Amino acid sequence: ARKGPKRHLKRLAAPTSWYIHRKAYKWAVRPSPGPHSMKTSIPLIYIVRDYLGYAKTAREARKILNEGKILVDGRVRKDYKFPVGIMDVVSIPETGEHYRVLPNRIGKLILHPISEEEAKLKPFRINNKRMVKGAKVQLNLHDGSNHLVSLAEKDAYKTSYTVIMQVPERQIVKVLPFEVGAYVFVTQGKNVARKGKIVEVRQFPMGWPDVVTIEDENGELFDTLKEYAFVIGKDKPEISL
Amino acid sequence: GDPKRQRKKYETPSHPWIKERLDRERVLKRNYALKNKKELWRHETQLKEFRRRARRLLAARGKQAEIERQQLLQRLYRLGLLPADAVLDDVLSLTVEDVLERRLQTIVYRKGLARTMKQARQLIVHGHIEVNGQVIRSPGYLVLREEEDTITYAKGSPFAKEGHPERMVIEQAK
Amino acid sequence: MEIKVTEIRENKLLGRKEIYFDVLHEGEPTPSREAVKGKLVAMLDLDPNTTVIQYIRSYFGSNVSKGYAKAYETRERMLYIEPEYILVRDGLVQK
RNA sequence: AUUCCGGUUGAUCCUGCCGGAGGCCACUGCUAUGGGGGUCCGACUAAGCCAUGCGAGUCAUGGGGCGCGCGCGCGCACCGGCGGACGGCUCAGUAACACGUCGGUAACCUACCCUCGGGAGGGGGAUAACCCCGGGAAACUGGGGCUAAUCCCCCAUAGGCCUGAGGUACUGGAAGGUCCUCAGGCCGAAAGGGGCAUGCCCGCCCGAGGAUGGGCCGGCGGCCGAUUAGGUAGUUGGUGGGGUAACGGCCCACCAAGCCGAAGAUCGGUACGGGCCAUGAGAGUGGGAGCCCGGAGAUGGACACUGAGACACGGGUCCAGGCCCUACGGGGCGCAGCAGGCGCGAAACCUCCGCAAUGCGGGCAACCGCGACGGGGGGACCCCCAGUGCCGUGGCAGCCACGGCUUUUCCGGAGUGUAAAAAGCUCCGGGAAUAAGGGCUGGGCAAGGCCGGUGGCAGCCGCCGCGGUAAUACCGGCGGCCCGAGUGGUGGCCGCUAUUAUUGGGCCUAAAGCGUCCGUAGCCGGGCCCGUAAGUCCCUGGCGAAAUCCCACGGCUCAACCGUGGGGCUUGCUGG
Repeated sequence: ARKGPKRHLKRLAAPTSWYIHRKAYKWAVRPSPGPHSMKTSIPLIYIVRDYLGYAKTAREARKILNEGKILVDGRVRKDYKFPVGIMDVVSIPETGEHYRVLPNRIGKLILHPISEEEAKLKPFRINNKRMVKGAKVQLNLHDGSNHLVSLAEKDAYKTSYTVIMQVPERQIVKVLPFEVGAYVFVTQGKNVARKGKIVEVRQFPMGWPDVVTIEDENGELFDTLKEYAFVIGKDKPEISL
Repeated sequence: GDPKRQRKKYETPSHPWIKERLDRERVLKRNYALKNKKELWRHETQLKEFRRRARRLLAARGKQAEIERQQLLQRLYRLGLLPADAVLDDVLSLTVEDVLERRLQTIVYRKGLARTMKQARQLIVHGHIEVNGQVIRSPGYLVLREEEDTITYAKGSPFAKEGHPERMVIEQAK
Repeated sequence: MEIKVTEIRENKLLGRKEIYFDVLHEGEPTPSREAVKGKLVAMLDLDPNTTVIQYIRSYFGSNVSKGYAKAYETRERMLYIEPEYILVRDGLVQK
């Protein structure tokens, strides 16, 4: 009978969304709590050691991280347990490399290379809105982060809109609304990594969530959850996919 | 529950002492120079698996069934048991003798690199034969269609010499 | 014995060149680390020091073995990054 | 292979059981050459008992001291911080919201981590080390002097909680839940500490949210017994309160008489649950130790302290039970952690090497430690690939001889490999040299009408049946058949068995229609029209972990194994 929290992870019990050889060893790195969930994130050491290849062993990877050479959303990260997730930007300036973290169609996490001009912006989905002391408004975003806005400009922000920001400084630019011609990317579910344009939104009673109907390039229509629909543009992707 | 252990890849017979079966298998063993009945049984088992797959897939509906049909036919082609314009009923006309034809020992005897099957076996096991550039020491390897014309004596091997006495004796047959 | 490079990569974060090469030895035994390093540097214009061979590996019947080496810029970084057992195995260092 | 063969008669057809013939698991007799892979090795009997040594630490970038060196460094114990609640072992108890799946908490907590928004003011105190005396067999422990902090305490301010009255900014499916104003009160922060250098790095406190990890609730599903029929008295509910982190008869006062049950309550028996496994053409039958998820336990049984988290697996208190040291005054320990020994029993390995890989904890880091893990050693555990010679000639009908060839295996070496080894791999030298058994031989059932012996005794025998002096059936010799580094014997599950029958059995005479009738529940129910859409069918969204199953391709000489993809499995649940 357990008397307290876990500190170990068996490699067969690790998330599906990882590229990981499950039978090679017994243990896996257990992720520390932080910006994303366990089902939408991977530790840095796996990126530095397995996805890219700049290290063969964990000691080498840890030395790289402690020398201060990997940035995530423009911030130095030295903990090997730090979780990297969807829409995060990974940067290596000694090489000039810049990647965006996204999901596959199977549901696994991949690195898409991008340019230095687009490695300065990151979108955030608004998940909730609160009033906080001083009659101010707090926006609670999809990576668990928070941002403050005033009363006067409160109606410009809603709970499935998207906000594009300069990341190390966190300055807002180009609010994108949830609408009926908006361009959407899917993050979870059976239709993960499909894209298209919103066609319709349906609501249900007694706590059941809302569903969105989408049209893809070829004209095929499909459905998913509104909380799984990530707005990235009005009619054209503001970022590369 | 319980975890799964590794299981045999051959099936034994239902009755041990039936005369017709004993005669058939005696002939096969003698003629292909096999060491035991396990080998014959494992080739029989290969064939039976192919047949069961064809029986299951025949008159079935869906996308995966089509994919698996094409996979099965491609595999039999690549192994050298069916041609390309082969249909799925042609799988049910195959015999164990085809699978016995497709093994190294038999092919090395049929090309003329040895005088006999037992000699072919000894050549392979001692290391005198190469396939597609690579030494293989297992006389039941099941050569592929696009590896057959590359089977020769190993580079470093006495028989590579045009004047070896046993090689002279071997060639004298042809 | 002859050598044939097959892939070079540059690691700027660790500061080294990762070199995958083939070795050819027909009718001969598996060559020694000394000879392999000698020919490697003599060919690619490297300093013998600052260079470590991780492994030479031979396969079942091939006469073609594979090898992996690491070329460093400075011996300080070399010794701070690499573990002592390969340095002792090559001979750069005494226990 | 969707299978049959022997046995009741002087002969026949039936019913029906026994036996043969296949697979997997455990013990065992005889025998045994090699390499590789894997989730195997005191679970069945004693969750029985012991000795020795190990399994949990780390930080000079928190503080004082001492020593060894050269105001700089190296070490020793001490104060202090974090961790020690994970890892590992076992299945005794438990028929239960324990487990599985879908949901819920607007009824709750959360140190380490992330983001944003804000703070670090003013004063005090003691004590370990150290010094002087000691006590006691030890386990342990007294007095006096002295001194630090990220040790401890106080004041204030921020902040937190309760209640009453208003307003209406936010979220949501739904609010006094959050926000604003007022009022009456209770509790009540912080280390401006450290390093560098002339601003940066590591840390401290408050608030809002997330993450991680848990607590609680509900719907549906999962063994046997009637030679167990009535059970329940805080029991079922209500009002008002207490307590809890939180809802709740969880507990209390008062008011009532409800709750469960022949569709099996209660009682008893047995048992950790699942993913899975074995078997079979399938339908099905049986099991659930080893790997993953969950649950419970630490001699038996209870109770608490500290902490974010325990009523604590290497900690505490008591009773029972046992064992040990003792100067007899008193003290100490439970091997269901690793290795080792005893015993129990049909039945289960080295008192080995290492932190090089995977991970955990601590640390700015550099790094340290880890009987986890990795590596080897022993063992007829499971699986894959091979060997114990080949060619030709003469003679027989597989063998002797003659003449040649090869070296997987064998012996001996050099490199590579490896944390170090070892094995494996490349090459070199020698040399047919170094390597077959077990059961059966009357019929079922493949194989002798051959010899010697014994003599209804001795013996064989799954079943049928042989043997009584001409033995194809006993013992042995010689031959032959099956399988083959394996082959036989004993016990268990499946199949055989349509001998449990939904698919798919039977009841005149073979086992089997209640002595006859009436009827309760349940099961089965005539024809047409209208409606509904609960069952039923199609399509689409969210779930049903990974491993294990099938297929193809790719990497280990192929293969077993591993990886990348496509399907299936989870007996199903839920929104449209």
